[PDB]
Amino acid sequence: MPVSAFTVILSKAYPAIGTPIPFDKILYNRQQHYDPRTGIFTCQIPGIYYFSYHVHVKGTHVWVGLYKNGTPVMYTYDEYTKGYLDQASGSAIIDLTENDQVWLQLPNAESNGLYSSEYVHSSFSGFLVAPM
Amino acid sequence: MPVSAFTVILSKAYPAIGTPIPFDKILYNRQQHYDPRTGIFTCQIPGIYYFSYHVHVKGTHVWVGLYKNGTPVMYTYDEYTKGYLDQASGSAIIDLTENDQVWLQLPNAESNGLYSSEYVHSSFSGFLVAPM
Amino acid sequence: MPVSAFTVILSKAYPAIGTPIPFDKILYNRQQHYDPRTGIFTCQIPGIYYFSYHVHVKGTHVWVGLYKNGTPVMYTYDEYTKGYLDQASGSAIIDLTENDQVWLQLPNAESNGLYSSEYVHSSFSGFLVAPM
Ligand SMILES: [Ca+2]
Ligand SMILES: [Ca+2]
Ligand SMILES: [Ca+2]
Ligand SMILES: [Ca+2]
Ligand code: NA
Repeated sequence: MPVSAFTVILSKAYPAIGTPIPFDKILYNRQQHYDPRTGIFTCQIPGIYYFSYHVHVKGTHVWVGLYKNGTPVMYTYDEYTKGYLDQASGSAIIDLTENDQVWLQLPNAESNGLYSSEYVHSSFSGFLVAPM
Repeated sequence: MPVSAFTVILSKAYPAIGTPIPFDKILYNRQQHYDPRTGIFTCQIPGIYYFSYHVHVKGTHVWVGLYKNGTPVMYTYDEYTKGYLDQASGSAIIDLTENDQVWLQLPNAESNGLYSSEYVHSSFSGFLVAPM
Repeated sequence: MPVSAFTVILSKAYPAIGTPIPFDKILYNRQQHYDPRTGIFTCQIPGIYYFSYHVHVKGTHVWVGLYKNGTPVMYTYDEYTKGYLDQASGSAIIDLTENDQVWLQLPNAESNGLYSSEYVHSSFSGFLVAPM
């Protein structure tokens, strides 16, 4: 019965570093547990969730982390070969309680080549696997 | 109780563009909601589904889209560095109703380097997350 | 009611080939269905499971397979462009019965550039989609 899911896309490239990436294009976010203006997902239903993210790389390297309450729980890295775009993904099962927050963020200003556009979709998704 | 899931693999490289990619190798498709001869997934049970795809890149760039009823809902892109294969993935939560169709397709003839073989598996998967 | 999920990370790079990759860093493994010392996941609850893996490539090419009871069911490949790291992912729906085993393994010694570290996470995840 309990349901929570979302898939958001970034319409513009090179988000600011050291802060939640504000994916603004909504593909699905019916329960509104993800906030487009903050780029943060807030848990309302306790349980284990599955998160997945896909980023495109261009201009420079990309180092991105999946954060939980301000702490990085997973890092994904990919290097840019001059003149060629690349794509990198990551995913993880995370146990969440009410008010817990999850988001994506670029920790370092040097590896910030996160690319996205109307035709190249870097995205972020998540959904409740089992209520607990 | 309601169940719907599938994982299919492409046995040959470079599928035709502008049409559903016919993944022919079945890993799982018990409910038969995915059609190997059309490469189209048809919803029989309303609800939110999670789709995931993984493609290998070789020969030229790859631009692939996840389509819903003839309209692209997500694009994944990756460029081919001469002499080196690459791998790109994408995924999304999609709300579906009975008779809705979902598939993967290469929109452009110029970015059609979708590679696959008996030992390098480009795949397509999907499963019901929550009945509605 | 039935629940089974896990997400593990490899703390060191270049695991031994021809044997299960022993992901040692636990992100989630409450049901303990995955064994860190063997790198093998053993099914205790029959049903269809979804597995996902993400590897980073460095030094040489990477050819990795998702195995079920000693047989490869899916292969992912990615080539290393000298001086540039790459990232490759794969996923699949697998029907499992009690005592069935699933794991990741590098079949060939020539394509063993599987990289991982404290800041670059190659991971392996899986969870029960539907009990059967
Ligand atoms: Ca590339
Ligand atoms: Ca590559
Ligand atoms: Ca790269
Ligand atoms: Ca590359
Ligand atoms: Na990649």
